[PDB]
Amino acid sequence: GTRRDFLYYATAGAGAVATGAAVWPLINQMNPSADVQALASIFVDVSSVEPGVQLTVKFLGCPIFIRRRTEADIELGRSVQLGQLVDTNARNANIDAGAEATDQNRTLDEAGEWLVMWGVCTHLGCVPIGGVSGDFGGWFCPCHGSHYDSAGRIRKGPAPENLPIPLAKFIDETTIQLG
Amino acid sequence: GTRRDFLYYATAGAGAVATGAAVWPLINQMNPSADVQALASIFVDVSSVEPGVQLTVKFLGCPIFIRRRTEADIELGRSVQLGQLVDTNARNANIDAGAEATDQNRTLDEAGEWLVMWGVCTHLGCVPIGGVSGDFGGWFCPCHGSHYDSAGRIRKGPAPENLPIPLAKFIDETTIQLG
Amino acid sequence: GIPHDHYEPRTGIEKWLHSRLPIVALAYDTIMIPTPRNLNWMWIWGVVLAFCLVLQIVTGIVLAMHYTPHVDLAFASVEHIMRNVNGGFMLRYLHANGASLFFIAVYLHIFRGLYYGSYKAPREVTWIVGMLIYLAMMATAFMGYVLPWGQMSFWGATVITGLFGAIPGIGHSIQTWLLGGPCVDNATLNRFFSLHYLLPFVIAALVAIHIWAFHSTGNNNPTGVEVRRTSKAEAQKDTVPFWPYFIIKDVFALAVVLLVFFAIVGFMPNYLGHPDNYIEANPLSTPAHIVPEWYFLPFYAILRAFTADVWVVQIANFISFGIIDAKFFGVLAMFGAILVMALVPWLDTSPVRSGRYRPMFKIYFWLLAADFVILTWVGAQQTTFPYDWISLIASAYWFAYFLVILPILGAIEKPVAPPATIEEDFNA
Amino acid sequence: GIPHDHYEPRTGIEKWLHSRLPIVALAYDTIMIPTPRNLNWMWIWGVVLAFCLVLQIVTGIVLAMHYTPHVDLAFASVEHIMRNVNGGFMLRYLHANGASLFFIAVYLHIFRGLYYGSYKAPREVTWIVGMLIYLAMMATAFMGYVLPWGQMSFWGATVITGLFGAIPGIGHSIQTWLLGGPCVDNATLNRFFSLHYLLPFVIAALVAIHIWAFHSTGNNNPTGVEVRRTSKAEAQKDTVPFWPYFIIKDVFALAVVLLVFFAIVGFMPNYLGHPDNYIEANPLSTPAHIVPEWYFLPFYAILRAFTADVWVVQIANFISFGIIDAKFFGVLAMFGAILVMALVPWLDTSPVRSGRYRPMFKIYFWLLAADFVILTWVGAQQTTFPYDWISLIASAYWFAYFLVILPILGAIEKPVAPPATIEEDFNA
Amino acid sequence: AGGGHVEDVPFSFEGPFGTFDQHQLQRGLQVYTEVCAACHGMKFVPIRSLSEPGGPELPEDQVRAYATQFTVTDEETGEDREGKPTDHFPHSALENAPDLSLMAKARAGFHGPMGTGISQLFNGIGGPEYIYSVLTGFPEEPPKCAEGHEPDGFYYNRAFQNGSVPDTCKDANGVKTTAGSWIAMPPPLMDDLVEYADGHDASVHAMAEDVSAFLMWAAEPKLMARKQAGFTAVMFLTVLSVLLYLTNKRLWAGVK
Amino acid sequence: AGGGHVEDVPFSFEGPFGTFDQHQLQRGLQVYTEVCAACHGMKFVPIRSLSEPGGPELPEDQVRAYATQFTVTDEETGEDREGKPTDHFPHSALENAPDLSLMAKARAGFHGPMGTGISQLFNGIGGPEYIYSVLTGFPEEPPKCAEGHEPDGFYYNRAFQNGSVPDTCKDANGVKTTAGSWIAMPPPLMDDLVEYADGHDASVHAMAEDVSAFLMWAAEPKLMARKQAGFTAVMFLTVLSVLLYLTNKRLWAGVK
Ligand code: HEM
Ligand code: HEM
Ligand code: HEM
Ligand code: HEM
Ligand SMILES: C/C=C(C)/C=C/C=C/[C@H](OC)[C@@H](C)[C@@H](OC)[C@@H](C)CCc1oc2c(O)c(OC)cc(OC)c2c(=O)c1C
Ligand SMILES: C/C=C(C)/C=C/C=C/[C@H](OC)[C@@H](C)[C@@H](OC)[C@@H](C)CCc1oc2c(O)c(OC)cc(OC)c2c(=O)c1C
Ligand SMILES: CCCCCC(=O)OC[C@H](COP(=O)([O-])OCCN)OC(=O)CCCCC
Ligand SMILES: CCCCCCCCO[C@@H]1O[C@H](CO)[C@@H](O)[C@H](O)[C@H]1O
Ligand SMILES: CCCCCCCCO[C@@H]1O[C@H](CO)[C@@H](O)[C@H](O)[C@H]1O
Ligand code: FES
Ligand code: FES
Ligand SMILES: [Sr+2]
Repeated sequence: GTRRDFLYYATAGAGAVATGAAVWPLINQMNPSADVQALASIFVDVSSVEPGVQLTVKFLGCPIFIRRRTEADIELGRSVQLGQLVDTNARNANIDAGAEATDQNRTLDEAGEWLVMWGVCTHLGCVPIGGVSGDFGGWFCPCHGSHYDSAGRIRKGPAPENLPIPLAKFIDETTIQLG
Repeated sequence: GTRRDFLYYATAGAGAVATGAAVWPLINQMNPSADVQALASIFVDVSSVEPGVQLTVKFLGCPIFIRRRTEADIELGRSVQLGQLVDTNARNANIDAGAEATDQNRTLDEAGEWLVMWGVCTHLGCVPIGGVSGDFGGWFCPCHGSHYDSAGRIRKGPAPENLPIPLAKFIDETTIQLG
Repeated sequence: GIPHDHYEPRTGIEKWLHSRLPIVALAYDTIMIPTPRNLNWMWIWGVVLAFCLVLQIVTGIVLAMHYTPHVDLAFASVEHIMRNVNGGFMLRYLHANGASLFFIAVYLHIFRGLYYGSYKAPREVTWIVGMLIYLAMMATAFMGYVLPWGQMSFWGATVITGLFGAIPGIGHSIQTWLLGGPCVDNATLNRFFSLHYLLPFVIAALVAIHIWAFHSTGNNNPTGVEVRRTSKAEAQKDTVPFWPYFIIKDVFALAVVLLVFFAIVGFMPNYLGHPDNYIEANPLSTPAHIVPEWYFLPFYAILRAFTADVWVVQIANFISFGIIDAKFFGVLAMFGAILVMALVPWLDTSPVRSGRYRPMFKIYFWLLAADFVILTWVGAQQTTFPYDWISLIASAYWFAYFLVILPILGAIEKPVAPPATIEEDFNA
Repeated sequence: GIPHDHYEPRTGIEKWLHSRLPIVALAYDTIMIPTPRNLNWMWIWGVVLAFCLVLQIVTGIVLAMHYTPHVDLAFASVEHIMRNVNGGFMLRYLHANGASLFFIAVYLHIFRGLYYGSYKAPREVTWIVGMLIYLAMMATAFMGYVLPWGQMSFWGATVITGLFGAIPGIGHSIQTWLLGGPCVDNATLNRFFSLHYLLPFVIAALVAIHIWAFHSTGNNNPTGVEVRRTSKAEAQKDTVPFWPYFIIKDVFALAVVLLVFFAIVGFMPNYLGHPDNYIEANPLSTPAHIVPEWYFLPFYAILRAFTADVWVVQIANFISFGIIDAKFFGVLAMFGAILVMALVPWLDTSPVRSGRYRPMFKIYFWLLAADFVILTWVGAQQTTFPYDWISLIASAYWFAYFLVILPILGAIEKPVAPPATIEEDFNA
Repeated sequence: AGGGHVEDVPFSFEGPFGTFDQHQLQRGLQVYTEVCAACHGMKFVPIRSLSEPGGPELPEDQVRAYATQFTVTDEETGEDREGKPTDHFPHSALENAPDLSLMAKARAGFHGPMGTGISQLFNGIGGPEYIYSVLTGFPEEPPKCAEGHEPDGFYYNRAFQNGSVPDTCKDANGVKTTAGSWIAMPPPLMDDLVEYADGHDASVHAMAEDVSAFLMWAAEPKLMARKQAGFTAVMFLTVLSVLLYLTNKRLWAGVK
Repeated sequence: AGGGHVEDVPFSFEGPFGTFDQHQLQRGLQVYTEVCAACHGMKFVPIRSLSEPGGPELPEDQVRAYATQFTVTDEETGEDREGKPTDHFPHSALENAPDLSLMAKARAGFHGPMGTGISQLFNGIGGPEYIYSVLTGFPEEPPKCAEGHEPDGFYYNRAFQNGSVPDTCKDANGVKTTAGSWIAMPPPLMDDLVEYADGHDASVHAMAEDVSAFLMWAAEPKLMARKQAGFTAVMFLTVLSVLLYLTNKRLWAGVK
């Protein structure tokens, strides 16, 4: 009956498991190795940054933008209404995940002078060009034409979201701890 | 007649030449590149070498032995008669190519104290072990068992020739120019 | 398949080998296949592609003897090849420009097939195997371009691995797995080298099936009329053996193609390249004039044409509850453009094989060819007006041709009668 | 060309595919070949070898994603694999020990053939293709061992490239060409990586011809009696189809072989290795206990057995006016030992295929098997007395077996009658 | 950003039969050492290549003396020493001064029309023309739109297109009005800044063209060898193509 | 040179079910830091691996504090700074002190018999046994044959086989008489040289075994994971082999 039919299943079932156990390590070896996963934090000296200067710093193999925004940059950022944004989420690791993308929720300080964010376009990862570039007085990504405003919020192009803001906080008057 | 027969020869002959011109650069790229062919000379400080010490130095990507021979080493080397050697050529770039492998023709100086030679076994290129090793008070190559004497002359094993002596001369009391 | 005479061993060495391993018999039956007499100059690109694959492999292997896949050494090692290795400058330029020649050949090869109905039954398998080869070539060519570690190398790798990050749910997982970390670094360079080496051998295996596929069915010809198979007498009137008649014509055409190719490599080796890749990779800045390799421009233009403002994107976003945003739509559109071209045997509903006898088809085909050149051109332009519209109109026509025109054309068009046989067309 | 039933398309997808590309028909006729019923457990090593080639390639490709072929980084990059890459320690040990399993399998595979006369007509082509694969394996395995850049890696590469320097006249040119300089350095490491990657694909291509060769003639069996081919009735009494009867038996044997193999790799992964290769390459000193990889030891013992003192070497030097010295003689002897094994179809003059029915042959064959183990053992000993003599006697017998015993045996031996058919032996 | 106008210099190395002028390359090397080297490095150019054929081809003793001026840190020793011909030129002394090893190939001077690339097909990529234009394109007075808005530490250059530009120099859409933009490199040249031994003129024009040729050789040292190979391959394939045409023609005669 | 005798230590990590003793590895790390680190480095061991499972498993805050004691030269900055967990242990401070990262695998303590290799098949390679024997094998008196011939700056060691030996210690064929030879490493251990916090004894015997275990983990940090994988793979293939045996047997029943 079904006694010799079950053997041909049990044999094949064991072979499938054995194969899967062999295929997974061939895939998982390409996932981040232990030196990469050993994520590290850094400190950035900021005493030399005048208003209107963008500092670009490497962190975990990617750029982080630390811009001391000018008066014009700050005014423009606060003038945008929520309903005018492509992406209304703050994308800010330092506050609640549901926070709104107001200019206040995009800076580390209450005065809104220090804009710290990943300099990694949310479309396909290129690095947007700063120095008040683009059509919204912010950043322009030259890879496919995304325009960000003075708070790093996406306004135009294929990119779906605002530039993410990492965990960042002033440790003292002049030092930010990223991560 | 023979008008289309010559074309089929000329066509094939042209194709053969064109192929040869294409195959040669695929072979010649593996030959030493310009950085390698740009052979360079070096200077070795020797003031620190006492008798019985072998200094091993890298030159053109290979070892050069500079041994200050002891009294026993020098006496043993001069006691060997030519007819007892496997290889009777001096293998010395500093003198005539046909010079005999006497102990005098194997050293830089007339006193025979300074033995400078390529530390590259003439069998298959391993580096013989010094410090008065082997069965002839010289060097022993552990790869296939060649024995060299106190003047670096091959005496036993598969190696066909004495260890070659490069172009070498004392620039002053304490410096040898190799090459 | 076609009626023909078979091999017979003559020399004593041949009789010995044939009774043990009929490899000579296989080479004979392969190289002596009866081929339609009326093939024109558009049938040469198969041999050109074969040469390119061999050229790339031998020059590739040679370059790998002197190249170092490490971020601190990769760019320097390529200059070491250019400056120090005997003939290294020429082998490097041959491999780089050879990739361009490789892609010029496929596009002509593909559009030849699309015109003459070489994808229609019984040749579906040849076409699908071709599409697999084409994906491998692009993936292979992509990874090759990353190896010099210039600015275009580094940021192109960021973008192209980013495509997979656009997949909902699992996209970020796949991207990290491809990257080996949070961002493009040394782990990425090391693995792209291994995969760049592997894939040309996979392409070679596919080409063997590709060659096996159209040998089983026989080559198409400009008339779309199949060789008569009822007897050897009339099969021979429609055909001549591949060797020597078509070997020499192909080798001749190849010599002319390679004559031009070697003039490019010898006298303008950088015309088809991007100057910004002679600048070392800088992970903290993207060049302003970043542009893909020319053979990627049509698909690049398609992807970036679909921004958040495009009406069809906004419908997709609404219907998909936000899952399909502009980012994912452009990736779907780019790979979708390739997919619809793979499905063309089942979208072209006309029973007439050759487009030579399809009056309406000719119009829309040459529009597609023109569209493909246009798509290449807009790919290198900025995304401002009017180029943004030119790329939308061009993208729209590409999908319309395969998905709308071709199905409709096969149920409306009145085709002209083709010749009775290949022989009739040849004598004419 | 054994009588058997042929493929017939059944599913609609099969009828569709079979009329375009008969790849399913080819797999059916391949996997259903009638194979002799009486194959014993010595016929499994072919499948083991096939698995090894796949195992080495997939673990190789994976390892190549994390390895750097540069002298300053190679050794460090291998430790990066061992310590940091997910599962890297296991993939490294599988690739290294996998080479050992690969060579255990060939030696059993070869000696199976040597016992049962699987090299005799009509199977000459299979044997020579096997020999080409064997040469490729050694060259492949050699270059792999150089890649970690340990002490054994560096000095083995110096010695093995030195073999080509022993050729009179042109030897030094070839050696410099292989080295890329005067001595072993980075240029050598970079090119060995490229060739180590390429050759496994050539082996795979050779294996395809290897498989094609014995499919054309049909597998040998322990009796040496060929399958009856006069009708399907009696061909089936001598055979059963390869699938399922011998597929499952091979997969079973493979599972048992891999059970043992994974116990070694899991619990004693370094037993078959040399500890000195965990020491970084030092180009200014040779380890005292340098010894080749175990699968090279028999041929290493042969080469170094022929010193200047050996009488036959001294005759060669005199007759050759000094051209053939001990250095070149040992290289000729080493490659000659492999060459005489390649020529064994034309040196064994006996018409009886299987050694099972050759009483005198059994004696001299098992001495050769014992000699091979002896040769392996002396390879790891010092060159002092008595090992120098043991290696001369062992080397002498290897050449005597192929060049003297086997030709003489075929004109003296009185063989036993084999069975009438495969069926008779199987039922017994 | 965008493309712009470069001065079409007639360099000797242009054209299929173009070749380097040996004396010009030597003058350019003198300019680089005495002017550019203060800020710019050439970390990919081996110093020994000044002797190689197809370049300045200086005697090996002169090149050995030239290498001496550099202080190189030996890799094994770690202590400073004099330079050898086997060393590369040093890295850029000025951190933001880009390396000039491949500059003459990493810049395009000819663009368009409408991004069709036909301009490069006939005029070349235009890298040494661009370098020349930058060295030449420093005007004494800036454009009127930035008379009181010049960024401090920057200088207007006609040909440089990747620099910042004051707000008063942009149109209603923010696109810059000026032909060029502001570059961080101060004007490096000035009439008779270098004293050539043979008395060759050292005007800004001459030095800019001479050093542009040197930077072209440093980027493409094998330029002449590449063309020789091109000619050879073209003559081979020309002959082979003709022979293959007659063979193909004389074969099909017995068919059609 | 040749092989020799090592003291067969019963290490916890030996055998198919053998595993590291967490506290022993910590003691060995203390011995390494206070004694061996003065001369020996471990340039292939990441400092962060002291936290990884299957090793000493120190808390990540302790490892961060531990890394501080090292002065590392930052790659970009080039200036010295405190060590991080992401740094490797330093190179050997003493130029001729070999790196110990892989020492426990780069040495074999068990050899023979008659070069058959059966000893290693049952007793292992014996690297940590060898290391232990060297740390243990320093006798107070040298062999009688070298009472007045000891090289200055060297020390007799029972287990070390690659060292020089006086002429009076060789037989008529020049082979050394002594069990070992003279090593350039002075005796590193001594009773209660280290003060273990938990009061564990710090005799030369205990410290030599503890630091040998630490050096085995540093060479094979994934040792425990490798064996776990072996068991799993062996259990899979055992079941699969049994199932494949019954399948193969029940199939051929309808043939023989
Ligand atoms: C390395 C890439 C390729 C090689 C070496 C190659 C090779 C060839 C050759 C030698 C032929 C016969 C001569 C000719 O018609 O030109 C051929 C025919 C053909 N190929 Fe390709 N091909 C490649 C890529 C492709 C691609 C990308 C496609 C389609 C997407 C494709 C589809 C076809 C078709 C439809 C035919 C006509 C077959 C027939 O007439 O029966 N091939 N190919
Ligand atoms: C279809 C086959 C191939 C294609 C289309 C291809 C394409 C490319 C391209 C476009 C580049 C960039 C060249 C440049 O930036 O100047 C490249 C680089 C490279 N490829 Fe390939 N390749 C192929 C086969 C191979 C193979 C089989 C190897 C084997 C080792 C290889 C090795 C390399 C190496 C080492 C480089 C870096 C050196 C260089 O940039 O020229 N390639 N490849
Ligand atoms: C990667 C290396 C190899 C692979 C994958 C391989 C594979 C195979 C397989 C699967 C078979 C059929 C089953 C069997 O008879 O065991 C076979 C048969 C055979 N192979 Fe190999 N083999 C390899 C190397 C070699 C070598 C090195 C030799 C000889 C020097 C050789 C000579 C033979 C012979 C004589 C046969 C018997 C053919 C017959 O019975 O008609 N093979 N091989
Ligand atoms: C017949 C096929 C192969 C054989 C016999 C073979 C053999 C070997 C051996 C014995 C080693 C030394 C391992 C050690 O010292 O621990 C090695 C190293 C290596 N091989 Fe292979 N190999 C094969 C195929 C491949 C392929 C196809 C690749 C790449 C695609 C590859 C990549 C490597 C790498 C990266 C290493 C260095 C890492 C290591 O030492 O484990 N191998 N190979
Ligand atoms: C391990 C292997 C992997 C992950 C392989 C992935 C292969 C993916 C596809 O090949 C199958 C892909 C190459 C193919 O898409 C169909 C191309 C048409 C992609 C076109 C492409 O190119 C760019 C490029 O080249 C750049 O360089 C400077 C920069 C780019 O941004 C501006 C792009 C880019 O935006 C796009 C869309
Ligand atoms: C680019 C590719 C090239 C040039 C490939 C060349 C391949 C040559 C042959 O393969 C076909 C060769 C591997 C094969 O000779 C028949 C082996 C039996 C060689 C045996 C071999 O091993 C050694 C070895 O492993 C060592 O390591 C520690 C050290 C060695 O010195 C002591 C040797 C050695 O003395 C010999 C003879
Ligand atoms: C290096 C070993 C090479 C062995 C090659 C070979 O073909 O083995 C010969 C015998 C076959 O036994 P048989 O048919 O003489 O019949 C007699 C069988 N009892 O095989 C065996 O004895 C099988 C096991 C051998 C493993 C060492
Ligand atoms: C079929 C024959 C095609 C010949 C193409 C020749 C293209 C020559 O191109 C010229 O090459 C010169 C030297 O490389 C460059 O300096 C010029 O800018 C370029 O126009
Ligand atoms: C088919 C079953 C084979 C089982 C083989 C088990 C081999 C165990 O081998 C043991 O492994 C230990 C783990 O490191 C080593 O310490 C021992 O030295 C070694 O003998
Ligand atoms: S990558 Fe930044 S916009 Fe496409
Ligand atoms: S290499 Fe020195 S003896 Fe063989
Ligand atoms: Sr010009």
